[PDB]
Parts: sequence; structure tokens; C-alpha cells
Amino acid sequence: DDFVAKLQDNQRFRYNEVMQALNMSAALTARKTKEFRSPPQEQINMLLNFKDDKSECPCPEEIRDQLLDFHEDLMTHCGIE
Amino acid sequence: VVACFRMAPLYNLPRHRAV
Repeated sequence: DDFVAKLQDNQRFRYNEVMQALNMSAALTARKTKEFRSPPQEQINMLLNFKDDKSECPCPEEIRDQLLDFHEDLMTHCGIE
Repeated sequence: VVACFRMAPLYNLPRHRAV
């Protein structure tokens, strides 16, 4: 609940800054808004690729760290050291 | 164009669906 709520708020914010303006050059609009043009399943899938260090996801560092801590706690509970 | 804009981004979806 908390993770997806903060993710949704930050995604709305990122949307706002994405379509503020590109007066310098507007050729990058397609790549900048392909995120918001992808359907929700792929949206969450690519928002959730901060595992490992590929780091192509637009997820911010604090939101990444929250799940990185929750996953370690869950693995400790599951008994995977 | 219009098709992908008329697709609501993840933030518009109700929170339980996002969960």
C-alpha cells in the first residue's frame, strides 16, 4: 500500500515535469513519454527494475531503498541467508 | 497518439488495482 502510493505520487510528479515544456527541443518527447504510453503492467514492471545494478528504471533512490530493505527483511523471514 | 494518451497512466488507476 505505502510503496505503490508513493510510487503513484512520484509518477504523477514526474509526469508534470515531463510535460511542462521542451521549448529547447521537442524531438525527445516520444522517448520521455513512452513511459506514460506503456500499459500499466509494463509500467510497474519497468518501475520495478532497480534490482541488481542495471539502473535504467526511473525509480528514485529513496523508493528503491525502501523496497531494497523490505526484500531483505522478507528473505530473512523466509530463511534465505 | 490519441490511443496511448487515452490510456490512463498508473497514477490515475485506483490504489487497489495498483497494489
